[PDB]
Amino acid sequence: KRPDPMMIRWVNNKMGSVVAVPEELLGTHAGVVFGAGP
Amino acid sequence: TNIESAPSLAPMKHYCDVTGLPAPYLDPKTRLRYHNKEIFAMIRNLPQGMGEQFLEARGAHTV
Amino acid sequence: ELSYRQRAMYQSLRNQISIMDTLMNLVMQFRKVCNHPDLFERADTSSPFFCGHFAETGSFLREGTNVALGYSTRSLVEYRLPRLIWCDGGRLDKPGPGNLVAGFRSKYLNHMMNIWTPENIRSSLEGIENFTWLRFVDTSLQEAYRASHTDVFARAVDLASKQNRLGHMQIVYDEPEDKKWTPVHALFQICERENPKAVAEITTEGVLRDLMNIARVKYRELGLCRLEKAARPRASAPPIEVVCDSRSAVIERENIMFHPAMRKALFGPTPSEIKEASFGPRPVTLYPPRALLPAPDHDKQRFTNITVPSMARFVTDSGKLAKLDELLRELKEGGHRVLLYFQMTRMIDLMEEYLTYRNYKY
Amino acid sequence: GACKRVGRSDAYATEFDLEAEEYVPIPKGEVHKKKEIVQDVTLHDLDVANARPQGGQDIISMMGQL
Repeated sequence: KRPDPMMIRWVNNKMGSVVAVPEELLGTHAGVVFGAGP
Repeated sequence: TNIESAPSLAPMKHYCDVTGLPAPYLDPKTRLRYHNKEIFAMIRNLPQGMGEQFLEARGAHTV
Repeated sequence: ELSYRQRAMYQSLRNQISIMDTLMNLVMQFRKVCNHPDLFERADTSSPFFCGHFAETGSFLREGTNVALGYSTRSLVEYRLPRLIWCDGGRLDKPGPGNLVAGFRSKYLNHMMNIWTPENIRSSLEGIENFTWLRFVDTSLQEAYRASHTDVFARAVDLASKQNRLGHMQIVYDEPEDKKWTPVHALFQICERENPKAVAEITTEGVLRDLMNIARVKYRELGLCRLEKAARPRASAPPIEVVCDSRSAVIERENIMFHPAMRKALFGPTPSEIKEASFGPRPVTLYPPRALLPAPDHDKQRFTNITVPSMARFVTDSGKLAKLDELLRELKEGGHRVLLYFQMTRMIDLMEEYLTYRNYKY
Repeated sequence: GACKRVGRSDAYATEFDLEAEEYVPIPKGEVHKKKEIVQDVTLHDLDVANARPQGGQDIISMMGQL
């Protein structure tokens, strides 16, 4: 299985919250906020 | 070099195979271009091989 | 007792008796409607009468598996104009040979002798001259010139690309030392810089927020977004068209009646644009930032007058079935799930649909 | 800055045997023409033109009502 190239995932539970970013989006403008721009 | 011309890219005017007048129509059956219902009637009543004889003047005969 | 639907059918059958005072077939179809009106003429997805031309399919067998659905819908009211009027300068605004006025008048009245062009505004921008206020209304000479020339739809799309920043300043520039700071180039934008709405969005208990939402909350609480439509238009039509035997007329029909930029605004970005906007190295703006078509007020009817039959009607449309449903919902305590007998075979099939709606086992 | 499509030139009329197209003869005159036109407007035409977007600028006007 592989995640959708265009969708960023937020998930929250008892341990708190994480965001996970497709490696297809790192190196785009969308990666910059995660510290992984062009 | 005796190699010295090429086909046109302009689209081609349509003329009546019988009478050379402008032809709106192309007969599906005999592949002749014809001016009007009078010449379509005549074209469909040609003797054997005369349809090819009209295509030969256009250089379009079946061979 | 018969349902109102059964009653209407049964009445139309006894209208046939006016000829006859086929009776065997009549009494057999009286028996059908008394079983269920769907045995007589089954209820189906329905719509208003359509008062328009369309191209209908002539053969189902020759259509094949792959087919192109063109948009054939056309008005039967069919207004025929000569191209002299509709195309060749009988329209005053459209320039061409034989309309020498229109091209001149377009340039001079919209650009040269037009007070809103930036070269004209800039001469009046000062003192007590007529554009003196422009310095403080938060708009450029370019934007003033745009708003004077684009129509209210085009301006409304441009207004989608804007931010309520003067409302955010109300959140931020708040202390007495902020002196209600406002950009001097936005000085006259008074009511935007101060109104209760922006603050009410931000408070932790939304008292003033709720008070401003009452009307739409009440509307949805009443379920009027979900209640079945009690009426619809009985006939529906497409717009009237000009019929003019010119290619330009056909082009113009597409430009106006199926206007691309309006449609693109309503329905928003295409899938390729969303990809290009998302994978690029830098952000990029989209012609509309979003689909600007409103949400429909009715959650199920949306933007169409098509109606779909329902199992609720199905039960109640037969008086027997309605009565049977009431007693089955207590005989379930006894069982007897298939202790039912029918004089008609198709009635058994309808009962399978009812039972599966009830999820009752056979 | 006005321009108009008059048609397709009928030298192309036999590109196909049917196309939904308006074939017109090539212009027989000079390709460029210079004409003196005396144009009249009124101050009211200027008012109207400055008060509201006019003609093909105001397409949404087709809805009528407001």
